[PDB]
Amino acid sequence: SRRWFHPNITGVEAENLLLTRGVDGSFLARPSKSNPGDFTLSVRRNGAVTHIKIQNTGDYYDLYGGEKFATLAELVQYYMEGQLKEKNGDVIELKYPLNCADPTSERWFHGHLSGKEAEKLLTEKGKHGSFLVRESQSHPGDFVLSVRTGDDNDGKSKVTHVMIRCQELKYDVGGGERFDSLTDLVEHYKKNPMVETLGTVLQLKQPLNTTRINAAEIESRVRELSKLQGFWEEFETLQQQECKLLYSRKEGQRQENKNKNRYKNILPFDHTRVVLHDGSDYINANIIMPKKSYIATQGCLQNTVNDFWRMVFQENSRVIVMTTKEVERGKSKCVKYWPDEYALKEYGVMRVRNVKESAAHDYTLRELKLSKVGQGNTERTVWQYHFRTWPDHGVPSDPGGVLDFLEEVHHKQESIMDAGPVVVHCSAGIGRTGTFIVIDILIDIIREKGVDCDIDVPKTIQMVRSQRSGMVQTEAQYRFIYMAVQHYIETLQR
Ligand SMILES: CC1(N)CCN(c2nc3[nH]nc(-c4cccc(Cl)c4)c3c(=O)[nH]2)CC1
Repeated sequence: SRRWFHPNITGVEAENLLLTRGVDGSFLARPSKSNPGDFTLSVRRNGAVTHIKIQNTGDYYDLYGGEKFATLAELVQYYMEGQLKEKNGDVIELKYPLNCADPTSERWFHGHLSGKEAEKLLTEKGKHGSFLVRESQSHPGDFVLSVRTGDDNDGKSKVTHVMIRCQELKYDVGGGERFDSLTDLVEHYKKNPMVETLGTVLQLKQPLNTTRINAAEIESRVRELSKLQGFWEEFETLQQQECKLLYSRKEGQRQENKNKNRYKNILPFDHTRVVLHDGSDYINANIIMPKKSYIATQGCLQNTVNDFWRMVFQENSRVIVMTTKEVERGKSKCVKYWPDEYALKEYGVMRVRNVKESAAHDYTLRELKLSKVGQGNTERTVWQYHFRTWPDHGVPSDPGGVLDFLEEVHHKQESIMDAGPVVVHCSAGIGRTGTFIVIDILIDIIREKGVDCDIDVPKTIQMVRSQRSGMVQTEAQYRFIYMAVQHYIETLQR
């Protein structure tokens, strides 16, 4: 599962791997190291290696010659389970994933860690089933499998250390099968746990949590992740978990809804999709939640504007968040679904009325009045916040611009009690849309609790990714999330 992604590798090493231990059809995904949002799909074909470029400017994974996908896993699953081909007839086959042996992108692997900290973190934050793998203390090359077992200083639990000999580029626990990587060793003993001779089972339930910190400790944790980087290693470890999020998207793949998606492969999950009553029922949108919830949808197509306002009306949405311009990178991202100032336009049975626009520095607020065409139908105020400062590529260099944009959107949601979920959307609705939702979630936690409780950015992103595919796209957006939370704390401290 996502073993085909080699995080620490250059192009010269990928050509040697596919030509040495790979056959025709063998493929791997490698990240362009110092080029942001540039990935390469290296496939062996006709004895040579073909490198297909994948660009991610912060909105989607753009595969040259293919389509646009939410994650690399959905990119791989789509061609191993459509088809990819060059501009000149010849087809490219994705057949055999060339597995990676680098464990630095795994949650349980720490490395250069001692039994002092291993037993310490497993005794404080630990829980029955928690485990970790660290570089060996006395045998340079080996590793130690520390497992906590039992209950929830009563002599209840314990920490059993399991030596993992590393010999001949294979990993063994000192008896039996010898695996090609530490991941293969942990995955084998996750299914079939070890049993000590006296009847205790070394079950590897969940990895040890090390990404949760106090919301006042945010300035230090960023300083540790800033340079040796920890930001990159903590993000790639999050990326290695997206293969667990390949859930069914059948409703988005139906022939009745092929044209209702701006990108035919970036589709909503079935278990969280937004269904539309009255009238079809489809719209590329998902329901996000941690109370206050969200709706994350794509940029409206010209044949989905009527469905967009049926969603806002039926779900009783009073706040809309637009995080992209009308046209960016020379291509259309979101059609104009809102009337101009001091005007009214009718979208199907709905009616939107622009009362007054307020042009701020970083965004534009529009006071809209939504109502269905009917006799006793009264309007209700829907506020559209249009963030215009966000650059075409990457993230803004100042979190304060996005910080002021969120707390103002937040206060508009409190002004209405019967309000529903906030509608956040960009181009595909996964990149900036995901970054805005996660930051607001982590901040809504902070403003309610203060600065004396816990926050977990990696767990929050994975929790949101399980509701819509590929939320928070690039590592720049991941780092910007920490900066926005760090910046919100800084204003509360003063
Ligand atoms: C030293 C080191 N090799 C291991 C720890 N480490 C890390 N990086 C992560 N990124 N994302 C997550 C995550 C994903 C889903 C749920 C949860 Cl609770 C966390 C995560 C995580 O657990 N550890 C940094 C690198």
